Amino acid sequence: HMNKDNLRSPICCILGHVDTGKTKLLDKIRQTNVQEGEAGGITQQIGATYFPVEAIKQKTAVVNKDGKFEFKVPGLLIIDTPGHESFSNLRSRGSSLCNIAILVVDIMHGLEPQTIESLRLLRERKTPFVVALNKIDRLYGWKKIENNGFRESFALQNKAVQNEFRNRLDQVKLQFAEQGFNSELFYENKNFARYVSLVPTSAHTGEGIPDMLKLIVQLCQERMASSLMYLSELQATVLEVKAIEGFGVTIDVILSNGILREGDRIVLCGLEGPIKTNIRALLTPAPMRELRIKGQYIHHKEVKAAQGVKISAPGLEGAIAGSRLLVVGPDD
Ligand SMILES: Nc1nc2c(ncn2[C@@H]2O[C@H](COP(=O)(O)OP(=O)(O)OP(O)(O)=S)[C@@H](O)[C@H]2O)c(=O)[nH]1
Ligand SMILES: [Cl-]
Ligand SMILES: [Cl-]
Ligand SMILES: [K+]
Ligand SMILES: [Mg+2]
Repeated sequence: HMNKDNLRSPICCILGHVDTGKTKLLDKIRQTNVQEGEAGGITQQIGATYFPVEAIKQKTAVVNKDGKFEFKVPGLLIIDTPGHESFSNLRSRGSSLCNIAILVVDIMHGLEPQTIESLRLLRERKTPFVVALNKIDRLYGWKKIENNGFRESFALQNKAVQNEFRNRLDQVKLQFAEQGFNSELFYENKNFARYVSLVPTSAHTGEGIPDMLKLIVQLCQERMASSLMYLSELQATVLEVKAIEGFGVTIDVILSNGILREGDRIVLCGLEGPIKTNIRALLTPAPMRELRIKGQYIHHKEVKAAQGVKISAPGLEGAIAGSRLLVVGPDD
């Protein structure tokens, strides 16, 4: 139950209007270049990256120099989603999977239609979230300290930069208020339960990202339901069905809760009806790497939620994306 083994890694979504820098932020954290790789210059699928709590500590050290801050989660599974208006469905699915979220707003553009759509998803599903005010490097005469906490860098800026920041921030708060949300700059926020925290960030310079990370950890630990900190009954969802060399037809699955084990008899839904099979191989990508991206896999005898995993099993042809996955126990 509330044991410290059986701890669960929560799920965080990233949602936002097109080209606001979701994938870019993820690339900056991962130290990867998925964004350049994307065909057509757009994100068209749900992406999963697992972040061990160690990496989060290391990346939040600058805003946690004293070391006061307490990390209770073992890790965090982070879900990239499409921003283009066409993919409402995938945003809906991703949102359906997450426990908490990051809503990315381009500080230069403010709230845009898919920002509003995402806001409806978050509000309707009562998902705790913070807002990343991205692309602060686009403030006129912004001067950069790489991977710095926002407040430290902001203190260094000239008064013109600070003025323009406060203008754009004020406009964004007005916009959120028009959408029925009270929002606050994160260190100015006194009602964490009811007011949305705003984190200024740059995906290019990495500034404000430590603040964002420590804030999503905070979301997990103080706004998310406490039971979700621990593993309960198994829940898993199929993201994708693809043919992989030497593994045949495989499925990309989000393990939301519970534990998946090699040899588990599983059932999922195909076009015609149910598919019953056995997990032959339980795979994850390397930590800090996309499940979608092709790389050599790490084989597991078991995997604990929440994680993005690739399952190799016979007879997965016809599996449907978005279908839940169940484990069948030996006795009837
Ligand atoms: N100057 C600046 N440019 C950025 C920043 N973040 C992203 N960009 C740029 O904006 C463009 C969009 O980045 P991208 O990561 O594809 O956004 P996205 O939100 O994932 O886009 P999509 O999934 O809705 S198609 C890229 O060209 C990227 O270089 C930032 O913090 N500063
Ligand atoms: Cl919230
Ligand atoms: Cl990657
Ligand atoms: K893009
Ligand atoms: Mg993207």
